Amino acid sequence: VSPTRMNLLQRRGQLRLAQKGVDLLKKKRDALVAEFFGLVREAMEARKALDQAAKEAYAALLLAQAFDGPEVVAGAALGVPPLEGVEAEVENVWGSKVPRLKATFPDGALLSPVGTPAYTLEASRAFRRYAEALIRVANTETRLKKIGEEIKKTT
Amino acid sequence: DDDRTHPIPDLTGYITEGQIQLSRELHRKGIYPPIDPLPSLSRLMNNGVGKGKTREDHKQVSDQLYSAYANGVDIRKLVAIIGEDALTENDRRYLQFADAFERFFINQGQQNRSIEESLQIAWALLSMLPQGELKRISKDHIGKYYGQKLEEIWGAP
Amino acid sequence: DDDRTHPIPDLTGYITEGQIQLSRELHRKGIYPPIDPLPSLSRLMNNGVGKGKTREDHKQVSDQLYSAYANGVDIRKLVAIIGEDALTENDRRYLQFADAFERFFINQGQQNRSIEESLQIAWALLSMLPQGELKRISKDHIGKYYGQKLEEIWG
Amino acid sequence: MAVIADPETAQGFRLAGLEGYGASSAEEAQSLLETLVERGGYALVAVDEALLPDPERAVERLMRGRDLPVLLPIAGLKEAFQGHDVEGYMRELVRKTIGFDIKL
Amino acid sequence: PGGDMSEPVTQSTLRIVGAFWRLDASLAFRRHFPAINWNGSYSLFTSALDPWYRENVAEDYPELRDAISELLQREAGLQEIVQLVGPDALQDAERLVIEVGRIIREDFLQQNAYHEVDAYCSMKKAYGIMKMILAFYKEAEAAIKRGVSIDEILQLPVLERIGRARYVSEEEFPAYFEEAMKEIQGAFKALA
Amino acid sequence: PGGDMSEPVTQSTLRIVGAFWRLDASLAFRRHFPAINWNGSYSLFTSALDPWYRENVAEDYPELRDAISELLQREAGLQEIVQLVGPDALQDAERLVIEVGRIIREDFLQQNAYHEVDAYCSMKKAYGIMKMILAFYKEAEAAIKRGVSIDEILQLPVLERIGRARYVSEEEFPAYFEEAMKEIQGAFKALA
Amino acid sequence: PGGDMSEPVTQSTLRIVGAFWRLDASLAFRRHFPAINWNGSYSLFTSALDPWYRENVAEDYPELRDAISELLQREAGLQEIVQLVGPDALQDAERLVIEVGRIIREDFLQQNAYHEVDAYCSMKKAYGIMKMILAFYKEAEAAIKRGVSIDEILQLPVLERIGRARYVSEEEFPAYFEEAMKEIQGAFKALA
Repeated sequence: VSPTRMNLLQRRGQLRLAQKGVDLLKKKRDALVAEFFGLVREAMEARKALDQAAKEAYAALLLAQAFDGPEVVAGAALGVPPLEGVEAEVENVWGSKVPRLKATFPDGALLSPVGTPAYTLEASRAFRRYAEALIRVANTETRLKKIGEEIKKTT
Repeated sequence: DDDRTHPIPDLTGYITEGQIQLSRELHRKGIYPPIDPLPSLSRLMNNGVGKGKTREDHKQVSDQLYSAYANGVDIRKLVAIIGEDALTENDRRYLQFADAFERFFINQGQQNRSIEESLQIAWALLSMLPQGELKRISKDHIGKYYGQKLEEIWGAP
Repeated sequence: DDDRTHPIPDLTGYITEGQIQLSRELHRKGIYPPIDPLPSLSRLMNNGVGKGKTREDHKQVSDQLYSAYANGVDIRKLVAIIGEDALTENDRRYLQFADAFERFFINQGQQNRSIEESLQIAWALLSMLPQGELKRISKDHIGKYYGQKLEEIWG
Repeated sequence: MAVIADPETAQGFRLAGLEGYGASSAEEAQSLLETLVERGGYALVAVDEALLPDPERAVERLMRGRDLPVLLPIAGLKEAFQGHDVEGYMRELVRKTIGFDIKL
Repeated sequence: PGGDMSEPVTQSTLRIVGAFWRLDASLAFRRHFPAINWNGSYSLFTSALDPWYRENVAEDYPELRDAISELLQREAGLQEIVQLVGPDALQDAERLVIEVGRIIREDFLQQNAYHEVDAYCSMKKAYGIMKMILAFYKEAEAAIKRGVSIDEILQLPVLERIGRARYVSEEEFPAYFEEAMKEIQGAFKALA
Repeated sequence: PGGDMSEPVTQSTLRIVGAFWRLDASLAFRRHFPAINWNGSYSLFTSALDPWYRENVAEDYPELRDAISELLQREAGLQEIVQLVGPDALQDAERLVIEVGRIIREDFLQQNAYHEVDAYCSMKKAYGIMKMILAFYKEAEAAIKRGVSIDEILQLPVLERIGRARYVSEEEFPAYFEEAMKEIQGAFKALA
Repeated sequence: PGGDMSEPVTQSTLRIVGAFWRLDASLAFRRHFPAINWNGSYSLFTSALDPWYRENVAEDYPELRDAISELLQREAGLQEIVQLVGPDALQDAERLVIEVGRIIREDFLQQNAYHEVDAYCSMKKAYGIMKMILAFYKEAEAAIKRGVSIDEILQLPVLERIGRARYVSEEEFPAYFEEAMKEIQGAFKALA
């Protein structure tokens, strides 16, 4: 850059633009921090709900395995198909795409549709509800990580 | 060269008592007269306004308009990045207030406005903001002048 | 000081009919001859080119090369700030075209290329870009010369 | 999706439809987890706290280019019955995300 | 000398002329002619010539000219953020403005003096091009408000129709304008 | 003229003065008067004036003033944390020093030259205000170490008593100080 | 005067000299000597001395010199990405280039004028050092395709042998080089 008055004016304009950009980036970082602190509360609530969803399902499964018989539960588990309809849809957050998890499992594929081992079938229902509560925790955490890394990049 | 550090503007600032600065951005947006409120300044304004001359709510209304416009022009640039859906319920009020201010208070055309009409327009614009958020204005004037809609002047603005 | 605004080049440029400007950045990379195409200019080019003199497709190819090289140079300054991993496909195509241009068209060594060979190389480099993006070239010449591969010239 | 835990809850999850693995040591957990990472399939894995403390500490050089699958820590049978405060996990997470670790 | 606009001759000329057509070296470097710097140029004869334009060209021509100037100003305002955070960080409604500004710069302002047809341009042809550009911008904004992504809007084949309206002859322009106006209406209806 | 102190007259004045009271436009824009920047200002007469202060104002004056200076220094060091997160989401000890610094900035340094009683302030009044602030800070630190809530301290009317202390008339100030210096203790003893 | 090489004496000198050895104040502050800025320096006598080099030192000496220059250019190119994204984001192939550039800068370009041995260096000693560095680079490049971690390559003890090579006397250097080549080959053979 050769020393001229026009070049000096251009450099001062660039300095003003840089200062304006710094202020705008600070405002964007403040907004991102506000969103992060909004999301962390829902993350904590989802995790503490997942705790109870795990505990009651574990208790029901233990009761079913103990007082119906391990052989009865094993025979019931021998006709349970593995899940295959796992879906990972994508959603945008601040210019980044994140996966959201969902499953399309049909309920009627299991053997003995009538619940003669009632406690085993109830344990299966409890574990299905357990997974349906776990997916929310997974989605919230995978959003929170990306918000944190966006804050890092802005800083 | 639009330079405020040129000797002719520099020596003028040492002698005069303020300045009114025209804006090229407002001129290119179709606003006449393109007077920029933020960089302008009048040093002796406090002696000519108040009680016994013009109206008593002049200074507080001017200060509130200045602060609200300064907030709106700052929100408007962040709108372009983060979008309007990420804003709060009052940032959208300030963003609309800035546009309404630029479209009504400044862009007056060849009209001749008295001080009472200008104060009426200013109070109509301040009514868009929620009552009680006007920190610079005391409640005595708010209870007397707040509440008028801009649509009553929009019949012939 | 590599300064174009020095009084001697400034007064030379107002009298002569063009200039050929060398680039130190291209010289540091081993490119010979290090002729910078953007600051270079030929005022009397339009008199000696066209149908019946060299070929019918000279000026349009020259203009398209100038525009594409300018786009690549502009994209380089963007990837110097935001990183190359966030680019789209079009910016990546222009970025690769700029490197291919600098490595093949400008850098020729001591060989004596004819005008037809140079036009063939120019059309080979323009074939890397999508056909619809050649705004400055008429479709009549595109239908005749587009589609050449660079590997058939340099191996 | 698959869950690696104690055999009692692994087949209990298999009663719902998940591929439950019965493991109790970190070596088999690391081997099975890297086998699941290198293969193509499901993108969600649940690991007990008794096998792997941090899921990223085993895929720190494997998942940086393909971070799409989700590796989640989950509580074991004994841990779920006795319970714990999840605020410690969030206190660790906020430190790992913004670094300042101060939160209220 | 040296392209310095602080030259005393230029400063003395600036105070007496009514129009000031500042040229840009950067635009001439990239072979973008006539290379007029829009930000530094001005004219003081716009308001006086308005009654003539209404009678002789079109009734709504000054409104179209002011809309084009406003669009260029808005595009210039957004370029301070593109240089900061990149073009991909902007919203779709601002990327539309950026692409419309690029369209205007490439198609309307650019002119080749050595071309057979593009060397001369009448007023009505420029008015038709401005009308086409503004109609396309309005239809694109309406499509954006309906949830259409911007990438498939820019890939429409009607973009090549607008970009080559420069080289259409003066006597053939009244048919090309009417064909392109119907195509603009048709393209944004079947898309969404 | 340039705002910065690199102007030659300011640089020449810098080398021959013993005190320097820098005014800042940011405090003036926020209507914080006086706009004395306590970070950029300095004085070289403190050590020589220390013997006089301890005999005419109070024996503990220099250490009590250094405590205020240290408290103001600590508050400026946490500003890089408040830039990211809100001031409410911090540690109790970090919140307490921020509140004390705000109390100092808004109730001791600020003055109104046009006010009848806020335009003048003697040494004894400032010493009493600083003593009240120090006592409040010490009691609040003890309460925080006992694990009390932050909001139960900010609710107390002690904040209003210190806030109105600068507006107290000079002749009525000893009674105000005598009331407040034990009212703070009574308010802190009533808490759990 | 200020390091400003646009001053008239420097510009008048550069038009007649055939070699230009530019020094850097940045390298002198960190005690890196002789502090030659290898990016801004040039020499116009390189192409004429190649027939002398091809029979007085070795036939492949210009090839090794060009390889060293290319490695330095690649390191200088990668140093922008290193400081704009962080060293963790780089791939192992670029990390190898960065480390080899650091090794070259620390062990070949740097020279001590006061050391009793390092003050003088023959051409064949520099040729041997360049051969050792290029052999190490080739072996490390081959080891990357075999899946060897970059941390395993860097922690090899043969790195210190290259760094200490410039302190060996002229009489003892061939015995050092003859063993060091086999040491490099065996060290890269013994892994994976």
